Amino acid sequence: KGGAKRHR
Amino acid sequence: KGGAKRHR
Amino acid sequence: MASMSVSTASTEMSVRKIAAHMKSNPNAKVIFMVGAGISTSCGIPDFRSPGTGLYHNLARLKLPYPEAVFDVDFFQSDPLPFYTLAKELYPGNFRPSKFHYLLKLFQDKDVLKRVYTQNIDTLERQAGVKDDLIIEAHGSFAHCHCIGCGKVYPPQVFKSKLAEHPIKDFVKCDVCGELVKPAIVFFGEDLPDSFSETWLNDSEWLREKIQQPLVIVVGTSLAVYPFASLPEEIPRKVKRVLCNLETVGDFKANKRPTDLIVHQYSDEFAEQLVEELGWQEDFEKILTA
Amino acid sequence: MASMSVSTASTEMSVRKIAAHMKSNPNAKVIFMVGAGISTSCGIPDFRSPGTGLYHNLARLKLPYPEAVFDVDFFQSDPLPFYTLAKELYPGNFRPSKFHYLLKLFQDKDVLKRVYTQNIDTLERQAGVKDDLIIEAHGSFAHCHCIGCGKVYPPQVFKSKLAEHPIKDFVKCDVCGELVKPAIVFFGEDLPDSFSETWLNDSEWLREKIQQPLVIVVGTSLAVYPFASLPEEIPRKVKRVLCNLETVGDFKANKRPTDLIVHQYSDEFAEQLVEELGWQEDFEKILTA
Ligand SMILES: Nc1ncnc2c1ncn2[C@@H]1O[C@H](COP(=O)(O)OP(=O)(O)OC[C@H]2NC[C@H](O)[C@@H]2O)[C@@H](O)[C@H]1O
Ligand SMILES: Nc1ncnc2c1ncn2[C@@H]1O[C@H](COP(=O)(O)OP(=O)(O)OC[C@H]2NC[C@H](O)[C@@H]2O)[C@@H](O)[C@H]1O
Ligand SMILES: [Zn+2]
Ligand SMILES: [Zn+2]
Repeated sequence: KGGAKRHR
Repeated sequence: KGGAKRHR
Repeated sequence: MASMSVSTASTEMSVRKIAAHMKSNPNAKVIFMVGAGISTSCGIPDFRSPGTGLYHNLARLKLPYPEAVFDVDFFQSDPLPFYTLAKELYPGNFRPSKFHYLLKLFQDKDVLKRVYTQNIDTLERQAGVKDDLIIEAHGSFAHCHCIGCGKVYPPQVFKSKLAEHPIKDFVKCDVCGELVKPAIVFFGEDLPDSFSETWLNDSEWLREKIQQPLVIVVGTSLAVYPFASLPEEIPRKVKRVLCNLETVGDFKANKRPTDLIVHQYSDEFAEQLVEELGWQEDFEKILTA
Repeated sequence: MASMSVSTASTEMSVRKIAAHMKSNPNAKVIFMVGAGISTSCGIPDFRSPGTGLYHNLARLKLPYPEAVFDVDFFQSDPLPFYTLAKELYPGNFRPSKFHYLLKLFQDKDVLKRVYTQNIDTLERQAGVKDDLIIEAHGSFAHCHCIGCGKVYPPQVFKSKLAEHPIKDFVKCDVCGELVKPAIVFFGEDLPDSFSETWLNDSEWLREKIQQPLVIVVGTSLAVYPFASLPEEIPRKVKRVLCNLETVGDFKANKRPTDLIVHQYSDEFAEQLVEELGWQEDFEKILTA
């Protein structure tokens, strides 16, 4: 689904 | 002397 | 709203191509993907910038670092920082930029397929873009829920707590007792289902149009995931445009032959497009209302 | 003045090394090279940012693009834009940042050899750094001269013209008739002789110390020449430190084994250094006066 809001 | 104030 | 070019270098020709592609494919629509860049001219203070007063109240309230204001664990240990930023950034405190209205114009010309925004100021909606056409991937203040049981809360209950001097005694869930927060997506949290569900149907919509499609990416440094995945996930045969001050993300990683890069401010970009499109007429109207 | 880290990542250890190097070489001095980054927390509006009101008055006055306000040919064809920016950015309208005072502390601890600034706000001087130790490579408003014959003018004559509503009828030389402007160096113009003359004696000073020297580069994107040449012209055997949000210039082009890069805000950097140095005592004093 895209994972969790993050960086990289 | 470094030339004139510029970019690059 | 007044704008100006970002360098002496003209970008009208590059922008001209965009209008050219739209004239060639009249029955086509555009997919926008935007970020914080399109709202800077609106006066929204950057919490990561030592120039804004917002940054300093945060620093004073002992916030360890900027992005922690959008951190679940920190919010629960101390919500005052977030509440303070909410007070300063709440929707309605600012007005839409010229670029925001450009989206509205496109909706009027029926050439807008969707606008994926990672901003939380909700200026697209506030500028008239219809709900159906908007994807606020990082949420908004329009909704509120308990971070513990998920019960729903009217957005007003949170907002009324923002005017008190000082801000104290926060909104606790009256079911489980945990903190209630705005439907803003925090780091470590997932995005709403509609982000992937809409991207899914929009990914197929694009592959099936290849009236050629046109996806315009504006004002984002593409540094936050999963939002930043949409660009590389664009059909290789669909033209990609980038309106940013720097070439970033996938446009810098794996540039595509057909890529069009326009180093310009989002408001100056809007001024040029509406010129090469010949829509100054309907534009001026919108802007004066 | 309150600050905070720029990421969750701690930079105290890296800053610790800086203090370590200073403790090892007690009889040594430091050479600073700074830019616009060290003055952002002071509230100075960026004329290149659509967020500042300065930018918009410029856009309205029909300035073709930001940097043109510092263009000789444009100034002569229409000086109102520059005069408008002068009114908003004139020295005295702002106060020194914590980093600025750090320079003062170093001058008090006799560990300051020189500070090369490309900023024109003159906050180093305003914060107490002595004239002898300052190199304002892009000039200042402290002096004024005719762009045609070079006659000297008291800085006041230009300043008195800034309060008139509206601003009109500019300062013309009463010898040759050309426009008189502040001693600010414009693109296309050369820097004052003291920039190279001082760098010359400072380049030899460094090579001859190899009480080891320490050159700290802060808050500059190193994108303007000839200022941006000083770093690569640093003795290869002299340790270089960089305090910026991004690794830029020669630090990105030809990194040196001994380079120390600290991704931190200039004010948070100052907070840490004064801690690892143990000078909080004299610091607090300066800050409270
Ligand atoms: N007026 C204008 N026009 C076009 N592009 C612009 C403008 N102003 C800034 N930018 C560009 O837009 C990008 C904005 O990046 P950023 O501030 O990181 O925001 P995002 O939309 O991508 O991300 C949100 C970030 N805000 C909080 C969280 O810290 C996130 O990392 C950046 O790469 C700039 O080159
Ligand atoms: N608080 C803080 N701390 C450390 N570094 C910072 C900070 N704020 C910004 N920066 C960094 O400092 C750099 C500032 O760059 P810039 O605005 O281009 O200014 P300069 O000092 O280098 O140059 C002057 C420019 N101003 C007008 C002319 O347009 C010039 O190109 C940039 O690379 C940033 O990563
Ligand atoms: Zn609950
Ligand atoms: Zn003269």
